[PDB]
Amino acid sequence: MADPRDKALQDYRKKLLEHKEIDGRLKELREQLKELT
Amino acid sequence: SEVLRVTHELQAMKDKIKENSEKIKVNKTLPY
Amino acid sequence: CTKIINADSEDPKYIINVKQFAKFVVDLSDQVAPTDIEEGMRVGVDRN
Amino acid sequence: MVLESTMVCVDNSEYMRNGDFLPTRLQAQQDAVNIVCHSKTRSNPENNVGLITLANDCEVLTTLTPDTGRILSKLHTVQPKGKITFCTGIRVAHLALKHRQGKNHKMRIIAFVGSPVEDNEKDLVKLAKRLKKEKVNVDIINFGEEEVNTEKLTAFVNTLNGKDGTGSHLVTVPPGPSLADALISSPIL
Repeated sequence: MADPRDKALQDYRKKLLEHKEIDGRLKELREQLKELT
Repeated sequence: SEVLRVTHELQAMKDKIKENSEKIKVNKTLPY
Repeated sequence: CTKIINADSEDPKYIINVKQFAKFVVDLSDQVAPTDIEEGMRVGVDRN
Repeated sequence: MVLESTMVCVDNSEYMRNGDFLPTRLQAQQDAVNIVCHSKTRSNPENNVGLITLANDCEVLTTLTPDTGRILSKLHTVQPKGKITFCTGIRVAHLALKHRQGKNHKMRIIAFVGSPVEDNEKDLVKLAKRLKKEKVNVDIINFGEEEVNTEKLTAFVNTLNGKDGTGSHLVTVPPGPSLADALISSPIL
């Protein structure tokens, strides 16, 4: 309760950034292995 | 997970396609 | 004997017209430097 | 260094879809893998690995190989649908092991007995009575479903030993969905 949803918001943003990195990896590889195949 | 199926699982074209191009190249005999 | 109708620059491949037989694409033997061989000169292509 | 090959009986039963150790159970059979043998080659780079399913009379998805990409790739598609099979499942692995190269390698079967089996009482006659003369090793992993302690399955190692054997052990990790550290640390192997 001490944090005014600022540090928690930053941590959630970092988690979303990791999720976005995973999504970008998926998007890149789904086409890279497609091209290799 | 997703990557392990792609890091070396799949992505094998970097080895098979490499080899396959090797034989197509090797058969590029000098005369034409 | 055979003439050379082109010498692909930066690409060791050459194109020659022997005389009456046919044309071909030839590689330059190691014994002869590419500079010594030009366009239009007569080359000593070997059999086989 | 390693006087052994490796074949695994990765369960595929219809019951395998369950939350008992993690996400959907099998999601954990896959879990050790990346260590289910990743540790085994964490040994001299001459170990051998395998894979065998156990549903619908069971097929074979990997032939003994000092490679892991194939085993992981097949593991990705192990959809659970069907009644578990045994005895026959173990004999298929036994034959496959016999067809192993580098005779110096000893045998090892890690049995991920998950869903319940239908084996009768005196299955020992074929389950274990051979491994001695065949000098085989079998390991049992009980993916929960430990019905009345599954003394039926425990009797397999019981038939093992007779003086010395059991392989590592017939470890039945508790139904507590802790993790695979129980299949990572517990296995001194």
